[PDB]
Amino acid sequence: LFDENYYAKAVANIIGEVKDPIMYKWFSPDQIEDVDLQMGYQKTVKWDAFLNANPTTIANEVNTISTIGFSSEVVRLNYLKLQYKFRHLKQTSEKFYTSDSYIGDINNNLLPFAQAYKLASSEIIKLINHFVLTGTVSIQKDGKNQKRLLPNMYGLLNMPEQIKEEVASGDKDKMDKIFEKIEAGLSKLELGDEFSTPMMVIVDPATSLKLVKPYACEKWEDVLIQTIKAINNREDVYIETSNLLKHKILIYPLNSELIKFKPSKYMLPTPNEQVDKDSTDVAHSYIDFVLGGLLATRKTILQVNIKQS
Amino acid sequence: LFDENYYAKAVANIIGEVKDPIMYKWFSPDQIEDVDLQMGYQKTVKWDAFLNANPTTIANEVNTISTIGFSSEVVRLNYLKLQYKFRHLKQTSEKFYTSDSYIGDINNNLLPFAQAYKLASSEIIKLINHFVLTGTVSIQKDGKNQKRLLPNMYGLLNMPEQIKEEVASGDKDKMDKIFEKIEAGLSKLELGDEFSTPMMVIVDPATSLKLVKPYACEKWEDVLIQTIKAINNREDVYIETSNLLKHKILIYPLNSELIKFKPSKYMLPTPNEQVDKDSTDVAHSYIDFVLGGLLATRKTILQVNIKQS
Amino acid sequence: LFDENYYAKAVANIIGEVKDPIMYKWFSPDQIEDVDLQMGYQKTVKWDAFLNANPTTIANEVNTISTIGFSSEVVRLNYLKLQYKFRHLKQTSEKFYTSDSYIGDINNNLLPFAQAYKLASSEIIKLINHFVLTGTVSIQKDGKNQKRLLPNMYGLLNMPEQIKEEVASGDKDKMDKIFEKIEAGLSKLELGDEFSTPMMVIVDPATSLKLVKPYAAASSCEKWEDVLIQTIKAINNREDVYIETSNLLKHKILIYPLNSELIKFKPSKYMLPTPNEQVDKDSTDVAHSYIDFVLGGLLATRKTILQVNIKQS
Amino acid sequence: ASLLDSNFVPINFTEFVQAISNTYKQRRIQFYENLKR
Amino acid sequence: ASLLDSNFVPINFTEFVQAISNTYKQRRIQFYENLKR
Amino acid sequence: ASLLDSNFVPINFTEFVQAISNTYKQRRIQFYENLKR
Amino acid sequence: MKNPQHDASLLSNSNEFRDKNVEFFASGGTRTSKFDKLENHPFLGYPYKRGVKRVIQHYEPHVEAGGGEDLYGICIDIDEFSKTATIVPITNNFEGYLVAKDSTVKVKDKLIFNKDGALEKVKATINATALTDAKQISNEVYLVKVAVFGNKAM
Repeated sequence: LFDENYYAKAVANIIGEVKDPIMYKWFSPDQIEDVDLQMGYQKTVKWDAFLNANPTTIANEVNTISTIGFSSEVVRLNYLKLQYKFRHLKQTSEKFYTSDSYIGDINNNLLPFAQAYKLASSEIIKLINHFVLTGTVSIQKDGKNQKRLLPNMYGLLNMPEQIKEEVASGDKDKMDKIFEKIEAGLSKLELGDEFSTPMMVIVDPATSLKLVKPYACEKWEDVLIQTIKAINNREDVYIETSNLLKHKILIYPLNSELIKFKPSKYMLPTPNEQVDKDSTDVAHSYIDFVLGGLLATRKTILQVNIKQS
Repeated sequence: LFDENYYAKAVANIIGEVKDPIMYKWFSPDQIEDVDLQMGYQKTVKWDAFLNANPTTIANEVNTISTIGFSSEVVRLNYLKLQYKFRHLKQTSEKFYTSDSYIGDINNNLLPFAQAYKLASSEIIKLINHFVLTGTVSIQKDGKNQKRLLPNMYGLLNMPEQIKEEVASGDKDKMDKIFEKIEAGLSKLELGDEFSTPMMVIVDPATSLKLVKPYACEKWEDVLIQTIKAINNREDVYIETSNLLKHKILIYPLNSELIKFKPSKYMLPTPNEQVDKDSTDVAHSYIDFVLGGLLATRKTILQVNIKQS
Repeated sequence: LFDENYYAKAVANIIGEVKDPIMYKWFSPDQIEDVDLQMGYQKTVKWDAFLNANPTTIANEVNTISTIGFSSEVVRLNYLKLQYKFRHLKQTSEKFYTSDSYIGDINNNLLPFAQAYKLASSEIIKLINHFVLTGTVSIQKDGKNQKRLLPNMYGLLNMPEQIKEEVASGDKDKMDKIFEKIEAGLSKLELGDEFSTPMMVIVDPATSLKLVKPYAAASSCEKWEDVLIQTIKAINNREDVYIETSNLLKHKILIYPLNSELIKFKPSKYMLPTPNEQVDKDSTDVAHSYIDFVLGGLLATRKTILQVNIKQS
Repeated sequence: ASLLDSNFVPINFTEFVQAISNTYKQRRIQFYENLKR
Repeated sequence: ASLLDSNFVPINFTEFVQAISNTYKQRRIQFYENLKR
Repeated sequence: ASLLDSNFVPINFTEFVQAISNTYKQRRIQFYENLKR
Repeated sequence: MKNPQHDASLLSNSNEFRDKNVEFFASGGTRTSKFDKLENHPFLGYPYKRGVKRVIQHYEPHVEAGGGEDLYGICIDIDEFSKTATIVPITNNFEGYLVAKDSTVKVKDKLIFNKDGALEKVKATINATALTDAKQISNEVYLVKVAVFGNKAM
């Protein structure tokens, strides 16, 4: 294949230069598990057991014993296939554009296939990270003109049936009020028997700037860490800053029994076999990726929104 | 060569006793990459990609797909070649000055070639460090009588299109006002998607003396470190003091994607082949070095200047 | 490749039946040097030396000597890539058109790929020769609707800063007037220090027919051609003079040396027609193919080409 | 089948895509191995 | 690599184009060798 | 070609200067390897 | 110019991947089909991202910035070295950013090509709909994303 497909050879050679997605920092290694699918839906079944009565004492002869029951629950997950197209120089035309220590038309913004694919893959990975964090697909800083997605396709921020808190616009700069809302949400959290787990907090730059302020010789960040430690059995609490958010705070456990990410094993960018060729030196190529696969239990994510107006 | 040229052999033998430049502590290992040049300009091309629209859902038949564009930017960096000359005793004449515990004329201030070269190289290295930190070439404490340099030859302190804050002479001794200006500049910093990087701060001795003062059981240094951690995703913040600065504060990230240093591989002092000889015992030698090659992105350096009057 | 690309195999098999361009007869073997480029510009640098003062006599001791200076010139040559498309029958569909006497659809004007490519290449080579001679590209006999070309792209006939002579309409039939103009131009020629070089003349058929008349009253054992050859030998240091006829010219006379130091042709190595890898296929029996060719690359020193135009109006 | 293996030689585009997926999975595993908090 | 040499076996279209250019150059050289004005 | 490598025997001043540059680069790399902030 | 050849001393801050596509150098269209017909023609002037009209005068006919009843297509790319413009015929659908006359064009507004080849709010001989607001990119240059689909009867 490599003897025939120069583009496949180039992809195999330059696949290592693409940086790792930053969304991996938001999950534990056990929380992520790939699935084999491109587009469609997939049903997940979770089994449980419960005790029906007090246990039976085994003495002398007895036939009536307490029972253990079972239960099941089914959750549907949707997966969507998306594609992009990019232009590049034809393989046989690179010799006519190899300049001094650089290849490609500076005037016409034409690149070799390997560099074009690397840059496009990086951009697509950034878009995938944005979708996973926010649950929406948009290329604008406002967050508008969002692409319409299927139901059962949510991010960490828009997952339904979770603890939503809202800070009024009048208290947009009152860290005491923000922390009061955070404490209320933390109290409303329901971890059950899986409370002994590390916790992850994701904030925006303005929230981090407010956090590093003194607590009204302790900081709001230290107070928040202590409060979360009071509920997570004195375990690790990680704090992260993301520019993708705007006046939002996300708190969730890094436990595979509560939140599980099951992406398609084709989620990350993959070249398409089709290449558009003509009589000129310009060709076109396609990159595929797959979105969807976040699964969570009810009342395990705290989402705080600080209204600005 | 060593059989014929004694000066080359002496340089090879004594080159290992010259101390490393102190400017290496202002950069990360990946932020420096040598280039092959002595004098002239070099053009660097940076390629970028962007998404033109939302991705396209691949369902049923479709031929109109979203596109990914590409961009190029050309940056010109200038390099300047500079030289120094120094006097030394001739090798064949050293035997007549090889006294006890030293070699040379204390009366006439004459040294052997090896020692003269080592001392001259150390002085030139200090001058290169001064240029790299400040962007100007001068040998005076006042800073006047600066050598005129070419455009596109900038240091960390005079790099254009960066955040520049000024503290009024009325508040020249008010750490609260200085820190307010620092916060303003930190907010105006634009690290974009590369904010998760260690940060470096360079201050003058007077600024360090003011910083170690109590905050108005916390120190201004700790407050500044926390404030910078608020923006660099809570990563490492390094603080350095340089006697080459006067009432200045420099803050910048140690990220190779924002600030890069491409010095000539002949930047550090190198002997010249030409040696001046006559009938006397005094000879002259020349040392060459190259200046230039600092590349930065816009609005990624904070420069605070405290007016004295 | 030949086991998978029938079009490439056929082009390889039939490339030998295309005749050589006629532009080769207008240049010496050393005057033509290929360059490796398809589209863009290429720069040439020429160095010269000069004396600043009289030489210095070396006697006894002296430190101050006379100097020799240097200078340079830069010349930029542009190149352009052009393409043509043509329709033909598919390889697998030929057996349904292979008649007893020929192959192809006469009623629909469809040929096999080999013959179609040969004819298209011949036409393209004719166009290339016309461009090399005249500096213009057009498909009309009137010469209108010309393709707009790049600067620094000239032919032998439109090269700027050369010697131009015009024979008036009233004297269009007077060989004496024509040779008066030719002598004036030959005097105005400036070959510098390379004057001892062979010379080449290109004439249109009408002028060539005028050149075989007896020299003029009428003479014997002497022709206008011999008079012209003697006149050119008067300036080329009695070197060889060649005469060529080209139907592409019309009432034009072209005189230029065959010295590579003065006039040089640096064509691209892909100037002559070359097939394109792309072949348009469909569900029918008709396919399409593309041919590429590169134009440009003539360099000449100024005031070294004589161009005489005989006006008809 | 991983692109990180030098000896690996794919036969067709399907195997190439499988190798790409395996390479991405291995890179994720390596990232979690090298990650420090 | 030229089309005149029957031993030449092209591998790809780039080699084919190079052979075509070499054949054109060799034909020009032969024409100038055999030319006699 | 580095002055640190004692086996290096220069042939001319050009090679000597190249060795000096390589030695400076190696010293910078060693300094960054030994650096501990 | 499509890509002004100016050498700078700094790298432009372009790390954020959002709001990075509304640029003059972004040639072509936001959404492109394999079966879009593209024609290269000689041009006079600067018809980049503008409607073009054929001009016949001796040289072959060229194209230049224009609009109205004389519209022939839209210029989406320019090669300066060969002085050739890529044009999408008016009989072909197009979607991309084009030059706007002023910052008065809002979303959903119907647009017409003027004498200079710039898009302005409505008389319309073509079907053009603005998809985004007018965005300033230069001293007085405004770009608007517009979908152009064929002619408009009467």
